[PDB]
Order: sequence, then C-alpha cells, then structure tokens
Amino acid sequence: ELEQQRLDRMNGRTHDALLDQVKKHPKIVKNIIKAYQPKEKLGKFTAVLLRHIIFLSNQNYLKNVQSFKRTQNALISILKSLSEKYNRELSEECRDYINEMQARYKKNHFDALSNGDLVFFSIIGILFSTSDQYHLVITPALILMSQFLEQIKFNSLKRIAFGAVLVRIVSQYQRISKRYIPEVVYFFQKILLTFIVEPLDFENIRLDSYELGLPLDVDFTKKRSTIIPLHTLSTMDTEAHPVDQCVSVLLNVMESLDATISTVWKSLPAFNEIILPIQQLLSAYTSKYSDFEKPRNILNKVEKLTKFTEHIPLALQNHKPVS
Amino acid sequence: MVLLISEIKDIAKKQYNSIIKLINELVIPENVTQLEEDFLVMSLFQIFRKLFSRGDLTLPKEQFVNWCRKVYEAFKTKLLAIISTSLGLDSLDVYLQLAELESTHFASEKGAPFFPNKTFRKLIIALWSSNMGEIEDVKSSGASENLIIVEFTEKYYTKFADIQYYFQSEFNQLLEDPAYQDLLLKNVGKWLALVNHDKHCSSVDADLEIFVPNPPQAIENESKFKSNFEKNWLSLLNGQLSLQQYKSILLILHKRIIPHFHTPTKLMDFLTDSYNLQSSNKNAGVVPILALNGLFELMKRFNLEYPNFYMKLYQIINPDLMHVKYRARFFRLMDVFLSSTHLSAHLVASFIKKLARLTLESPPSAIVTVIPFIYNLIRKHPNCMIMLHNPAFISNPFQTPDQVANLKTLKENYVDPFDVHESDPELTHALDSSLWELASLMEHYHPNVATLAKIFAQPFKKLSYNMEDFLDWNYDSLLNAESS
Repeated sequence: ELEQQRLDRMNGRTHDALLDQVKKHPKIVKNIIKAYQPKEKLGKFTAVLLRHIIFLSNQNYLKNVQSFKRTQNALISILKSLSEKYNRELSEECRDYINEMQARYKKNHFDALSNGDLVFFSIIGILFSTSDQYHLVITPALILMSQFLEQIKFNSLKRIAFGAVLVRIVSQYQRISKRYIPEVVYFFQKILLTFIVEPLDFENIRLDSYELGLPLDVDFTKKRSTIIPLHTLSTMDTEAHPVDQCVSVLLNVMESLDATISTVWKSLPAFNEIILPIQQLLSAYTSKYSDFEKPRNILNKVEKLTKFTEHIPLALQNHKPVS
Repeated sequence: MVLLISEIKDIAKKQYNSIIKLINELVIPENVTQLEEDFLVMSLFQIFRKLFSRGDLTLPKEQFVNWCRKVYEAFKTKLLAIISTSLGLDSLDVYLQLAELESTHFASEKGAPFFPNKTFRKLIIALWSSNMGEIEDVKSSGASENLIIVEFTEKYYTKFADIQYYFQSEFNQLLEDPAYQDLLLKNVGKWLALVNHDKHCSSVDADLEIFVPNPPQAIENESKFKSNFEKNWLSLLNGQLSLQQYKSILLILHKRIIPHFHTPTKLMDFLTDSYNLQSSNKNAGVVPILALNGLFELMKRFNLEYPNFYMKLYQIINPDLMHVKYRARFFRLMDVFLSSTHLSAHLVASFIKKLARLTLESPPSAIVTVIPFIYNLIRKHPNCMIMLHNPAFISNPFQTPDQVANLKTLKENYVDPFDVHESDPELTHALDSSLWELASLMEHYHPNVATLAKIFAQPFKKLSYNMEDFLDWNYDSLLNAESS
C-alpha cells in the first residue's frame, strides 16, 4: 500500500531560540521533552528540534562520527517520530525554510550560504515522500537546488565540493524518480571544464574561473581518499585546495556522473547525444593523464549505451471518428 | 557659532561693508573647504546664498560693479568648492539661486529673455571635473553612480526643457575647445547617465516646465537640439569605453538614442560595427547580439540588409545567451525574424536543432521560454512535424512482413546526419536528423515544462499560443508562481 501510494504520488518547547539556549546529550533532553509533551505543542517541539538540528549541523562538525553523527541520527529519529503524526506543520516549516534560503540567496551570492542547507535538504528528502512528483515541499526544494546549481559559479574547492554535494543530493532525491536534469548535466560539464581548464574544444560551456585545475600529480590508486562526507569540514578546509583533495573531489564527481548516467541517463537515447561531448571530455580525461580507471569505465559504459540504443525516431499525434 | 552670528549681522544690516565681510568669510570658507573635505559649512553656504539674494534684491563702479564682482567671486569660490551630501545639496541650491538671479537681475534690459553662458559653462565644468572612485567603472549596473551630478541631473535637468537645450549647447561649444572635450570624453559616465535618465526635450510623452520665467527660444528649433545631441553622442562614443560601458551604450542606442538622433547613418554604422565585434572575452561575446537588435532598428529604418544576417543569427545562438539575463530580447528577435515567409526548411530545421541543444544545456526558465517558439514554429510550419514524427518507421498490425522487414532494415542503419559545427543553417542536415533532444527534456522536475511538453505532444488546437505571458520567466518567478 505504501509502494502504491508512492507510485500514485509519482504519477500525480515554545520558541526555537529558547529551546536552542536550553539545549546548549541534547538528543536525550529533546526526547524527554517530546515524551513529556506527548504524555500544537508537539508541532512546536518538532520545529524547535529541527531548528536545533539545523543549528548544530551548520554551526560545527568538529566531533567525530561516533560523537556527532550518532547525535545527528538520534535527532533525525526524534524528528521523524513526530513527522508521521504532524505533516502540515512540517510542510509549513519546510516552506518557511525554503523561503528563508531563497531570501538568503537573493541577498548574498555565497556569503549567506551555510553548510546546513545540504543537511536540511537531505532531511527533507528522507522525511517527506521523495517519490512524490508534485509536493508542497519537495518540488520547491528541487527548484531551489536547480536554481542554485545553474546560477552559482565555481571559483574554489568549496564551490566544487558544494556542487558535488548538491549533485549527490539531487541523485539521491531522484533515485526513485529517475528524472532527467539538464542542470545536473550542465553542472557536471562545468566541473569537468573547471578541473581541465589548467579548453579550446569547449568554448560555449562558459567556465567561471580558469584558476582551478587538476594537474597529473595524484596517483589515484586504491589507497586514495574516499568521499568522506563532511560539509562543514570540507568547506572550512577548502582554502588550501590539495592535490589529493581535488583528486578525491574529481573522482567523486566522476563516480556521481557515472551513477547518474547508468541510473538516470541510461533510459534516454537522446541523452547519449547529450553524452556526445561529455564522454568526449572523458576522452579528454583519457588524453589528460592516460592513467585513471574511472574514465575508461565511463567511456566503455557510454559506448555500450550508444551501441544498445538504436537512435531511430518516436512520434505520434493520431485521431479517429466518434460515436 | 560665529557663522550664525555673522549671518545675523549681515541680515540685520554701512551694509555694503557687512556684505563685503560676508563675501570674504564665504571666500575663506571656500578656501578651507579643502581641509573640510579632509554643519558650519552648510550654515556658511546658506549665509552666502542669503547675502547673494539680498545683494540681488538690493543692488543692481563701487555700488553696482562691486556687488557684481563680489557675486562673481562668490560663484567662482562655490564652483571651486564643488569641483574640488549636505554640502553638495547646498552648493546645488546656491548654483540654482545664482542662475535665477542671473536670469532675473543680471540682464541689462528688462523684457528680453537672455540666459547667462559663462556661469552655466563654469558650473558644467565644475560638475564635470568632479570624479569619484565609486562613480566611474560601475560593475553591478549603470555607468556613473554620482551623488551631486546624479541629483542635479534628476532634480534640475529632468525638470526643465530649456536647461537640457542649454546644456547641449554648452557641450557643443565645449566640444570645440580641446581641454573641455577631453574632460567630457574622460567623464563619459555622466553623459551616459544623462542619456539613460530619459528626460530629453525631444520626447513628446513627457513635458518639462520652464525653469526661467522668460524662455529664451527653447522651442525655436528642435532640429538644432537634435543635431547637438547627435554631435554629442558621436563625440562621446569615440573611445574610452569598457565592455559593460559598451553594452550600456548599445542598449541606449537600441532603446533611447535612435529616436533622439537626427542622422541615423552614423548610428547604423556604429551598430553594424559593434554587431560584428567578437573577442576572446566571454562577457563581450553576447555584447554584439543585442547590438544586432539595434541593427534590426536599422531594418525598421533604412532599406539596408546586413551581410549573412541569417548566418549571424545562427552563429550568435549559444549557451552563453541562454545563461544571460538578456535572453528574452534575443528570443523575441529570433521569433520576429523567423516570422518571414521566405525562410527555408533547412534553416528552420537547423534553428530547431540549435534550440533543442540550447534547451538541453540551460536552466528550466530558458527551456520554458524556448518551448513557445518551437510550438509556434510547429504550428506555422507543417513540414516541421516531419521532424517530430517519422511515418516510414511506423508499424501496423494490418501489414505484411516484407514492409516490417524493410522498416527494420532501414532503422538498423539509422544515423544522425545533423552537423552542430556547421555555421550555415542551410548546409546543416537537421532536416534528415530527428529532434531527439526534445524527448530528453520531457522528463523534467518542473511541472510547467512537463505541461508544455504534453501540450506540444498532442494536436494543436489554436494557432495563437500567447507567448507574451510566458516570456518573462526565471527561477524566482517560477518559485513565486509555485508558492502562491
């Protein structure tokens, strides 16, 4: 029944500041407060807990996985416990947060952007039905993410990491939807051209800065660094853009592009036409260092997708008589 | 403190000696204005203005020439202080009062409408000599964000029609002098802001009152004012312009300079030179296309066609145009230029393929803006539906196996013959290549694009799609439409 509902959606305590001050073992206290409340107040407590979780996510991530990720998971579970019983208040809070994020993006380009926006988007995707096509919270969040991906520029490793995190969040939100996104392909092309700017083949891509690059100095072996998702830690340490860090970011971007190609763009033959230059850019990667393994696999997958597709035609527009 | 006491003593007043002392105090204030720039100054300026008004109301070689000399010295001091918020407004008010006194009292014979030319030229030279770091080289928008010049242009130049003609005559007379012409060419943002204020005397939709009580033939000849404006525009567009300044000048030429120009041959030549301008800078590459819209104004003015206008329009469409805020004007120009009945099917197919690629690499707003153009092209051109549907690859249940085998053999050797690198729209084989990229944009996150694709996939009911309502669309507009 839940799967059918998802498919159908696809086809069609008081103050927050006072609660944050009281919290500043916060998860246990929040759970105790929620239990005492459940023994409008529940919705206010849920909104205060969401605000405290957003403040903890966008403030610092200095604690380790077992010290910060466990508390974040406990807070997410406490928020999701009251999310099934309260959905209109949660939708109103999500709409207010989206409006605040839009106002911050309109006021400042990158100064008003925080690291808790990705965590808030992930929490909104996990809590609300991500399979829903027309939703009061999911659709506006996806539109805001597409606007941020198509409007912001890349000039440092922080912008590249934020774009990679946004692309991963869009792929996770469209993991069940499997919708084609030209903004995601444009962001992937811009990330490929920015890391290969160090050029003449792609001149209409309109790269933001040519200072970013990726020299052939990283081995990119099996001992290389993983994705290691920590938005605050990666954004606060992106001023010193290392060769290992940039190589890990490029490998994560290539893996995300391959996952989107084999999971979302594999169902469109015209996307193979949209994969005409980008795989060529991957071929440029094959002409860049000639030692990476992800680019050869991406080229092989693109060749297999082109060979499997017939690239014929598809039309309709028919009619007949009547009763 | 002492300034207020001096003002009171001058107002209470042996009054000639007091007036001379007040003038000397004003001169001392204007001399110390440098150190001031490094509440008393405004009071001193007000006192000087009051003294000048009293001298104009009273006096008219030591009784008439002395007062005039003192007034001239005070005016020169004020001009030097203005050249080298409250102080600027006080200086502007004092200059307006001095101009009124010169037009009302300095005339030799009463009855003849005469306006001063030396004082106006001195005021224009003092205003043009002032240059600020934040005024020139505007990066966000505009050309010159001044504090005294913009206020004077919006409060005095935008309220009188004879003042605009007098300023044009003063600029034309100053264009003969080399130093004044060099000063006017160095400060080109002030002239650009005056042109973008859109308060000229040639505009018939707006009327300006007479500043002086007697107009000195302000509407004698609008052709002379138009010729002076054209000469000023030709002299101010010779050089020393940035890329953003060039874009603003092209926008002004296509918006509110062609209507105020007497001879459009020079404007058309400048628009044709700017439309062919291309460099390695990514910002200037879209600077010419909007100027080509000004060439369209030439297409609405003279019977002169540009060389390879269709090829230039085909090569001017790129992903940088769709990512720019001036994409609506370019899309409107492309829709208007494609309304001719002499367009061929190969060029139309190449334009459709270029628009499909542009929608494949853009945000949702550009795709929503370009969907109506594709719908209008499909409604106007019935052969474009051949690019939408292929009857040779269709299969029927009441058919022979030989036809199905022939269709399968034809589809097994199916290739894409369109060339994206081909600049000629006629040479591009986008007619033989299907418009597959339209199917890739059908599955979109936005619901408006999905609704537009569903409407385009079905049969066309009405020919008028009303593309004007869906023309201005952005991310903020879509978010406001979805949230409200």
